[PDB]
Amino acid sequence: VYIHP
Amino acid sequence: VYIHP
Amino acid sequence: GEGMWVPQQLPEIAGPLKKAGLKLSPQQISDLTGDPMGAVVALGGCTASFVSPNGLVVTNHACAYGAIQLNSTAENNLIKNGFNAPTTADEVSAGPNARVFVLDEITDVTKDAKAAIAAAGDDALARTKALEAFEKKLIADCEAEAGFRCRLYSFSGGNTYRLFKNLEIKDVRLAYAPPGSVGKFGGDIDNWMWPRHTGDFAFYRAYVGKDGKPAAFSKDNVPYQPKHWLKFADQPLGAGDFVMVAGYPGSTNRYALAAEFDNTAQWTYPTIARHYKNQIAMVEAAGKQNADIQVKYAATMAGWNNTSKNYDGQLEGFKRIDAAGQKLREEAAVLGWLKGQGAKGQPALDAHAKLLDLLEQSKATRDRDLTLALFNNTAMLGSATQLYRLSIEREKPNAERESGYQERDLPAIEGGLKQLERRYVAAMDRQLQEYWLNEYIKLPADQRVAAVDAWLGGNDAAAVKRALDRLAGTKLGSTEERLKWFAADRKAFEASNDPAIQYAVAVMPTLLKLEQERKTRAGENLAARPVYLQALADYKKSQGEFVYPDANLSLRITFGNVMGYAPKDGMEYTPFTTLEGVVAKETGQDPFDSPKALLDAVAAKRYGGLEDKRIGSVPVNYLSDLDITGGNSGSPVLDAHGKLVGLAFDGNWESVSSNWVFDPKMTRMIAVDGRYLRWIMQEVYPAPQLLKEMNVG
Amino acid sequence: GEGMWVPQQLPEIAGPLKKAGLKLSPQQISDLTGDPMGAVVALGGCTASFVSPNGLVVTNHACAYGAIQLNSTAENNLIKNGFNAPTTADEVSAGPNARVFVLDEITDVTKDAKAAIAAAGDDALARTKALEAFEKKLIADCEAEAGFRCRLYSFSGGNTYRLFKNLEIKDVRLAYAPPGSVGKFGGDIDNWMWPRHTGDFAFYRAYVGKDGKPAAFSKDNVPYQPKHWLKFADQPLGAGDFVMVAGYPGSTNRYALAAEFDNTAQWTYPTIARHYKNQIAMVEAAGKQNADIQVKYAATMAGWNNTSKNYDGQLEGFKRIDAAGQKLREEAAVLGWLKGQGAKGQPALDAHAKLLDLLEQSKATRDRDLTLALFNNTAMLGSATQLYRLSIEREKPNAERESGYQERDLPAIEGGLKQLERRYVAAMDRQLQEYWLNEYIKLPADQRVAAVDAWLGGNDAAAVKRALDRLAGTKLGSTEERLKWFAADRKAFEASNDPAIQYAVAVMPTLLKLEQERKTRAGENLAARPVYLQALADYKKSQGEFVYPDANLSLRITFGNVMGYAPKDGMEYTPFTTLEGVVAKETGQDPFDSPKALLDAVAAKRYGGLEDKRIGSVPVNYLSDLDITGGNSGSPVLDAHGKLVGLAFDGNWESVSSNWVFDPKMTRMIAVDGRYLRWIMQEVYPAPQLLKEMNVG
Ligand SMILES: [Zn+2]
Ligand SMILES: [Zn+2]
Ligand SMILES: [Zn+2]
Ligand SMILES: [Zn+2]
Repeated sequence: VYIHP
Repeated sequence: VYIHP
Repeated sequence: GEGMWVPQQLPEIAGPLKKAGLKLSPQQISDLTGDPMGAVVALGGCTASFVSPNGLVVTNHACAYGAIQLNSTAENNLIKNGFNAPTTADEVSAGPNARVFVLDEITDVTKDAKAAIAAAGDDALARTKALEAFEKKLIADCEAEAGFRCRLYSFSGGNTYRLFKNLEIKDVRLAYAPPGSVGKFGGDIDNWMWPRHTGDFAFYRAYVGKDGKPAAFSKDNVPYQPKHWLKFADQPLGAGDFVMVAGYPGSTNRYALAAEFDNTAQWTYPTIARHYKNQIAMVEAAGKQNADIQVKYAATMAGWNNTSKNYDGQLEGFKRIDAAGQKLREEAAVLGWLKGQGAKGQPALDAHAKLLDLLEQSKATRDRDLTLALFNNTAMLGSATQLYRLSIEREKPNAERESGYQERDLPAIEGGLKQLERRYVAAMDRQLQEYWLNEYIKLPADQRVAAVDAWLGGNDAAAVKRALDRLAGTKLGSTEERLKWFAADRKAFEASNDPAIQYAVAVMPTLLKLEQERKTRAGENLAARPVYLQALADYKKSQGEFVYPDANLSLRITFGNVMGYAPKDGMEYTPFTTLEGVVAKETGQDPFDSPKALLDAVAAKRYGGLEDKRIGSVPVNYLSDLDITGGNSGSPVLDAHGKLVGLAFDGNWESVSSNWVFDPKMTRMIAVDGRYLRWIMQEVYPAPQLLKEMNVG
Repeated sequence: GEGMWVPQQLPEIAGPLKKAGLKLSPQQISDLTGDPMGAVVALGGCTASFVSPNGLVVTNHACAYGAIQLNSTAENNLIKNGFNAPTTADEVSAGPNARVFVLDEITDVTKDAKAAIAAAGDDALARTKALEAFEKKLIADCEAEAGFRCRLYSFSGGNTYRLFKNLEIKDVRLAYAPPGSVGKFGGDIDNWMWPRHTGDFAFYRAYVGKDGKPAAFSKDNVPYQPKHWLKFADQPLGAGDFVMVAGYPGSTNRYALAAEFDNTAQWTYPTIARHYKNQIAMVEAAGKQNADIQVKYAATMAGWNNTSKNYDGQLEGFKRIDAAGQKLREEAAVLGWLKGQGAKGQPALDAHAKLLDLLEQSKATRDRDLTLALFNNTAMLGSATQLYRLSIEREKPNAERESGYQERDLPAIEGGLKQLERRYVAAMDRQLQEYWLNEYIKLPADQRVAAVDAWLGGNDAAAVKRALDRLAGTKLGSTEERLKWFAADRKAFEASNDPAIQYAVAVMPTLLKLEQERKTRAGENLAARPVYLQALADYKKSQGEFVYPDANLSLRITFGNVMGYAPKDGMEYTPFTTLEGVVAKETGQDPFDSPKALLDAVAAKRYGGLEDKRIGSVPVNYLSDLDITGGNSGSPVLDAHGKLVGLAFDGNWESVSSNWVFDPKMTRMIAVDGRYLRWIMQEVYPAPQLLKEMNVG
């Protein structure tokens, strides 16, 4: 999912 | 493969 | 779409055919000895077709495998390396039992057939014997003309009988096979799967004598000159395009009772697959230590792998589509629908009740019956029993001999005893005897055979290991001894001290009574089955559903269009594969070890004038919604104009359960594209002589 | 297609935007505070958008997952059950550090920024401090207007600097979240994968004081009234349709040195991935036995899963596309091109060499640096070291405090100390300390830290146990105690007998030295990086290729069209998934356990007026060739007319390597369809009030 790493 | 069983 | 249409239904599928895109007249497809249908042949278990005026025949690699294996040794393995006769003098025999059957005539014999059955009266065993007598007499009349083999086919449970008369070509020779890394790329991993990347083809040539009549193998025979042969397509086959297949599907079970389905799904298929896998593991381990075993058993192994995977697939497909529940539900609707007709529908209901009863009778001994049959199909027991039975039958006039043991059967028997030399290793067969003895002693008491207990004298490891050592003394492990017994008489068997012949003599009475039990049930089936199936048909018709008979090894036509399918939400299988897809699977290890010439040509984009623009490459395999099964391997795939665009070879994973319950969404043929045949023969394992012969060189 | 375009490149992409299908003028999109762009906000490790004049905000479930977890307990688990506020009074706070940033103004400050840096001369650390002084002055001036937060960004390696000013909303409340079996259907099995079936959405509401000015949480605050908000599409999205996304992607590394890629692929990603998986296993095992550990570590556990799996995916994609070779060949080309220019190429070559020197400096201590930073990131040692650093910084005038530790940072620090209450269990944290302690002991002598070796007093399991038994004595496990220390002065920390604080005090001199090394390195990067990057840019422009800056957490526009992709020969993913796909994945266990109302509505085909006739169902997710990354989660997906058609939420498996090397054929955004949002809020977990507010009910 493209949340912050 | 459709040879005879 | 769905439908294994007999050619006598052509009238009825004429408009469906034109709508799907066929551009020949249905009348031209009706001419079964004409252009192109007269090019399609039966191999006995596979289909093939003529592709040149000089007797050239194309089929699947999987179909020629037996013949390729017979001609292979550990030092010169044709399965691995391929085969290519630069001239016809270089062609080697496909074996004494290979055949090409070219259709001559079909006649309807239903009225006489069911009259002969009726004349037996209300007796089950006599009913079978009556049909047997009628069949033999009919075949013998049909076969009076030299060079022809005939076969009686029962359709739709005994509702129709037709006699096929075929020219029997019995000098078949291998002309070409690609290396097994092409013919069976992906091996058992890719078998019954798409995406597929398999160049599943091979070529035979058919021979006859100088007089032009059929003849067994002679260096003086010449190529048969067929009246009709197929031509490769000049138009590129694409997604959506019309395709049709004619060929010889073995058996379907779409009209079975639900109980028959439940029996197969819960007991038959898991039992067999289990036994097959066990034997695979055994032979696979011995194969690694011994290339003679590996090559001599490679055909048997391909058979166990193929069937056991197919059954695994079918079991999964039943779960995926609730086959159990569909059979249940349709059975309820037919039954419901029958009694809503009081007197009129009462026979069908009697018939159902009886069929049910025969299934129970059959179920009663099924572990015995199967274990015994598989035990008696090991090489030496199979030989000794078959050969003892022959000596018994030779004592009766030929008209009264059991089918399979008549004079017309002798060539096949003697040929099979010869071909076993290339498929038999004593050390390996010992372990399969052991396997089956072990499975036998595991059977419960009901389910045993008196004669086998007695011969074995025990139920433990001790008994087994004595039986094995006893049987090690048979002389039948050599071809010359098998043929000696092939001609010997009954008394000479009964005097013999050969341990495997002694077994055969000890059990024949049992086998004979089992045979009699089987012929009794079949005689009761003979009366019941057709009445019920006429009813299932009558109902399907009123539901406006497709009505065609279950496959029974006779000639069928299926048609439809090139298309993929959706195995899962969010995905689609495209109709084609390509050359690049082959190299992307390369691992350098069996079974993904393409020949270098193939890796190199694909790297340099050597497409040989065969690339299809719509896919950017030479196509390899494709999908379509035709309706095929076991026996259709090798069938020509014809386009809109009756030109050759491929060969049928496989089904996708989800399709195999369609043997019992047809699923249109997940049922596809896999075929090898004609252009991939040509590519391989141009760029990878060249055969420019055959290409030139087929006008594509 | 490829490109994370900054707003200022809009003139350059207006042609391509119209050809792809945008029907709005690019001028309308150029207005960043207008309709629709002004509806887009930063969260800001995520993106979101207003969708109501009364401050309602939509984003992903993954974005709101921290907020949802903060409001959950073992007995009342909103992650598992979902949350719905029927009235605005029912909305719960999303936590003290939740933010919505609404864009107010962008300003180019490149000239002044480069002047400030140039002023420092030849010293590397002075270069870093000069830029820091410039940034702090600039921000302080910008944040003079109350309620606003500012951020300085560097683009293309220091070639361009822009300041963004945002209205900073400080009171964000949770309004709706679906059950986690919808919001995160498929869990970590489906994460980074297509086919996907995930309803990744949730809603917040932004609040401000009655005066209109931003305020921290208060029952007297009222809904913010956005100038613009988005509207749902009235036309159905289909395959090939134009889409665009505007959002806040975090970072990409497409312009890296081949050596920086090599170290990331060989050391960084496998190292981190491994540490993350180790910690995941421990916490999973602990949560299985303890439902409070499970809920408290849920958000941490989602991040460790997401990032570890992303790294595994990148390492696989690098191998798929030979990324190591593409970087080496491309760099060879750049360096050759520069050498072909003598004089004027020399500075980029010098810059290249210096970046390599810096990479080498960094590598020398990479294990010590990483392991120390992670060890100090456990909850008690993270809290102690942060609190103690603050106490040191408070002794300086504000303008001179380290960023992160100024007055403007106090609200966040304090919020983090309270939030940790819901994310902390001592028994779990002790196992995390133990893991990091055991990893420190495996470091070689040259990667050790004196202060940690001393504090340990040994290199064996007994020293580790002692260290843990001593740290168990800290009182920092309670919120009120962390807040005491938040206000306490330096001397007080240096006096204390709390063992977590004594740890901080002992390591801090070392932490401070490492930071100076990072600042010195960064100072030389400030000189070398712009010079090398300008040269890459100039090279790619001379090649034709696309020039846009790496992601840097600022606002970007990407655009393209709905489409699937071909993972391998013979198959394609379709662009949409459907409701029946969700149900086909049902197992009744986590993570494939949809709510019962979803299973019923699908089985009953209740499509709620949202069915797309072209796919025969209600769409769930879709694929498109947009260029997004970490930080775009929650970004709105707009159609040809600027209407909401979905939310960005993931990438397919093959796409994730595009962070380093972009692969057009396999790089797709995964988005949740607006109709699926609406469907769930109709038939599954109902929110009639928000649908009416939006206003599609
Ligand atoms: Zn035509
Ligand atoms: Zn002899
Ligand atoms: Zn329009
Ligand atoms: Zn205290």
